[PDB]
Amino acid sequence: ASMEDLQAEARAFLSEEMIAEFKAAFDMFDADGGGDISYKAVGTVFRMLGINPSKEVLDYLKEKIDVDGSGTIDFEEFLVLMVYIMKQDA
Repeated sequence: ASMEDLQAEARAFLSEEMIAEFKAAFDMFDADGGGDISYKAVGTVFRMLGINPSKEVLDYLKEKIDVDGSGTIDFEEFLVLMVYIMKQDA
């Protein structure tokens, strides 16, 4: 599914308890301090919440760092990444 499709699916596939939980590690790692964290920081979010991402996904944030320079990712992007992570999880 395309990321645009994942946007809509994210809140429907995931639970409210889930999106609120992922936000916990996200909001504490606020780089811009408004709805955005660093791409390098988001990788740690998974580790703190006990989530194991995929090597291709981990590479996905890193490549974005080089394109954005600042290195910031939105909550939507962050939370949308979780969709496929959970689909392949367990």
